[PDB]
Amino acid sequence: SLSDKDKAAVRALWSKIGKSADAIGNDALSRMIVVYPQTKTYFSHWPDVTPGSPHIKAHGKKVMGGIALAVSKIDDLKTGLMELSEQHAYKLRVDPANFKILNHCILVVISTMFPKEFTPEAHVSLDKFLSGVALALAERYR
Amino acid sequence: SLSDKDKAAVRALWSKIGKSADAIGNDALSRMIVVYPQTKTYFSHWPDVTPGSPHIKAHGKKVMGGIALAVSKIDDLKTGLMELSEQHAYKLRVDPANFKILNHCILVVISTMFPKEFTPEAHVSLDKFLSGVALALAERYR
Amino acid sequence: VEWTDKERSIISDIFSHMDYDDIGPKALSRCLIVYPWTQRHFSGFGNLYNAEAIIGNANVAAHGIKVLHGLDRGVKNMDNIAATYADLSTLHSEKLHVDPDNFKLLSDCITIVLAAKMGHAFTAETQGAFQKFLAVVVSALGKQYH
Amino acid sequence: VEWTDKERSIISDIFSHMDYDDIGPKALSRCLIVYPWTQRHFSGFGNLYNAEAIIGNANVAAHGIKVLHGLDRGVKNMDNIAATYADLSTLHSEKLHVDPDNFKLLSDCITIVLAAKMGHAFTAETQGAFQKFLAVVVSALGKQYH
Ligand code: HEM
Ligand code: HEM
Ligand code: HEM
Ligand code: HEM
Repeated sequence: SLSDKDKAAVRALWSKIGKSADAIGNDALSRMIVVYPQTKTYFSHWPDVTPGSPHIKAHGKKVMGGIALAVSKIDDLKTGLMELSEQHAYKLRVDPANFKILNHCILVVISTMFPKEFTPEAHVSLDKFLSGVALALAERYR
Repeated sequence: SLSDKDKAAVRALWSKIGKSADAIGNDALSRMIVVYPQTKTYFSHWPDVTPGSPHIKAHGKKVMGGIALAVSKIDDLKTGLMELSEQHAYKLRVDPANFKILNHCILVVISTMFPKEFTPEAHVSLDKFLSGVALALAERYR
Repeated sequence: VEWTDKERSIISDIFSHMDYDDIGPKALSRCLIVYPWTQRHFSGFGNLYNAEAIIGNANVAAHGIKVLHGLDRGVKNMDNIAATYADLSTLHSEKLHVDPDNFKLLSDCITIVLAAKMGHAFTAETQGAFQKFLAVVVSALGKQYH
Repeated sequence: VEWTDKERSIISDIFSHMDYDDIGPKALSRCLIVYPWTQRHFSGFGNLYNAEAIIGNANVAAHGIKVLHGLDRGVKNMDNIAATYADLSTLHSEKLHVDPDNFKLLSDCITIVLAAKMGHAFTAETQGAFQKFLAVVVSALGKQYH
C-alpha cells in the first residue's frame, strides 16, 4: 500500500513531468508494441499500428490521462479506476498480465525524458504506485 | 480486492477445512522446501530441515495459524497482518517473492486433502484471498 | 533441464495412470473459472455463463482433453521439448493470440487437479518432477528467452 | 534465442559506449533502493542507511561495476550464454543464497539507468535487444527450467 511519503513523492514527480504526459504515452505505447509483440493484437482494429502511427500517438494521450486520473485518485485507486477496470475487463478484454508490461514501459520512458527528476527515491514510490494502478485495473477481472 | 462473495467463500471453505490447519501447514512447508530449494535457506538455523522434520511440523502449525488470522482479518488484511509483515521484512528478511510460492503450495495441499470442498469456485476466491495475504505481508518491505 | 532417471520414471508413471477424459476437462474448466479472462479464447464454445455451465460444457471438455494429449509428445521425448512444441507455439501465438502468461495459469490448474486426483500419492517429489516438466513445456509454448 | 545480426550489432554498440563506472554503481544503488530487500546480501558494505548513503557507497559502486563486467562474457559469446554463466549461477545460488527473482529486478534497474543515460537514443528496438540479452543472462543465473 502507498504511504503518505509515497503519495507525496508521486504527486511531486507528476507535478514536474505531467506537462509531457502526451509524449510519455505515445512513447510508452510505441515501445510496448515493439518490445512485447503479444500486445499488438489489442490495437489491431486500428488502421495503423506501425512505428510513428497517429492512432498510437492519440491513444498515448488517453493512457497518460488515465495515469493523471490515477494520481488524482491516489487515495483510493480501486474506486477511482473502477470504470477503466470494467472497460479493460469486459469491453476490451485486455489480458491483465499486460498491465505490468505497460508500467515498465512508462518507467523506461520517464527515465529517458526526465533523468534528473527520476531518482531512485522517485522510482520506488512510482513503482509502488504503478503496482497499485495495475491491481485497481485488475479489479473487475475475477 | 475481495468482494462480499469472495469473503463468504473463504470463510465457508475455512469453516470446512480449518480442523486440519496443522496438517495442511506441515505439508505445505514440506513441499515448498523440496520443490523450491531456494526457500530452504530461511529455515537452515533449525537443526532438522529434512523431510519429516519435527521443526517443519511445528512451524506448519504457526503458518496456518497466520492463515487463520488472515481469515479473521479478511476485511482489512493490511492492518491485520502488519506485525507479521514487519517480522518477515525486518527480523527474518524473507525475500517477498516467496509468498506466492507458499500460496501455491497451500492450494496444492488443500486440493490433495479436500478435493470435494476445493471446487473451482472455492479456488477462485481463495486464490484472490492468498494474493491479498501476500500483498499485506509485503506491506513493510518498501 | 538434465533429467534424472527418477524424474523420467515419475513423469512416465503419472501419465500412464492419468485418465485424460477426467483430468483434461477439470483442468481447463478450473482455469476458465479461476482466471476467467482466458474464456475469451473460447467464444464459440457455447454455455460459458457461470461455473456450472463451464464445468458441464462438452466443448471445454474436448479442448481440455486435447491439452493433455498435447503433453504426450513432450513425455515421449523429454530431451527435445522446446523443438517439439515449436509449431504449437506458433499456433497459439500467431493464430490464436493466447497471452504467454496464460500457459502458466493453465499448468497450475492441471497441477491442482492432478493433486486432487492423486491425493496423498502426489508427494513433494512427484509435484517437483511434474511441475518441472510443465515448466519446460510452458517455456516452449510461451517462447520464453533462454 | 537465435540472434539476428541487427541484435548482435545493437548489443555490441551499447556495451562499447557504456561507461561501466557510471552505469554499474547507479544500477545497483537503484536496485537497493527500489527493491530494498536486496540490501540483505550487502551487510558488510557499510553505509546502507538511506538513499543518500547507498548512492554514495563505494562498496556498492565496486559491486555494480563487477555486475556490468560480468555481462561482458555474455556479450563476447552470445550463443553460449547459459553455459558461460553456470559457475556464476552456482555462486549466487549455493554460496550467496540470492533469490532467483532478484536477477530480474536488478536487470530492470540496469535497463532504467541505461535509458536515463541514452535518452532518445534508447529506441524501442534498442530496448528490445538489450532486454532480450539481459533476459537470457537472468535465465542462466536464476537457473530457470527450459
Ligand atoms: C497503465 C495502465 C493503463 C491505463 C491507465 C490505461 C488507460 C486507458 C484509457 C484511459 C483508455 C481510454 C478509455 C476510453 O475509451 O474511454 C484505454 C483504452 C484502451 N486500452 Fe488501456 N490502459 C492501460 C493499460 C492497457 C494495456 C496493458 C493494454 C493492452 C496491452 C491496453 C489496451 C487498451 C485498448 C485496446 C483500449 C481501447 C483503444 C481504442 O479506443 O480503440 N490498456 N486505456
Ligand atoms: C502464506 C504466507 C505466510 C504466513 C501466513 C506466514 C506466517 C508465519 C508466522 C505466523 C510465523 C511465526 C511468527 C512468530 O514467530 O511469531 C512465521 C515465521 C517465519 N516464517 Fe512465515 N509465513 C508465510 C510465508 C513465509 C515464507 C514464504 C517464508 C520463507 C520462504 C517464511 C519464513 C518464515 C521464517 C524463517 C519464520 C521464523 C521461523 C522460526 O521461528 O525460526 N514465511 N511465518
Ligand atoms: C499446457 C498448455 C497447452 C497445451 C499443450 C495446448 C495444446 C493444444 C493442442 C494440442 C491444441 C490442438 C491443436 C490443433 O487443433 O491443431 C490446442 C488448440 C487450441 N488451444 Fe491450446 N494448449 C495449451 C494451452 C492453451 C491456453 C492457455 C489457451 C488459451 C488461454 C489455449 C487455447 C487454444 C485454442 C483456442 C485452440 C484452438 C482449437 C479450437 O478452437 O478448436 N491453449 N492447444
Ligand atoms: C545481472 C545479474 C548479475 C551479474 C552478471 C552478477 C555478477 C557478479 C559477479 C561477476 C560477481 C563477482 C564474482 C566473484 O567475486 O567471483 C558477483 C558477486 C556477488 N553478487 Fe552478483 N551478479 C548479478 C546479480 C546479483 C544480485 C541480484 C545479487 C543480490 C541481490 C548479487 C549479489 C552478489 C554478491 C553478494 C556477490 C559476492 C561478492 C562480495 O560480496 O564481495 N548479484 N556477481
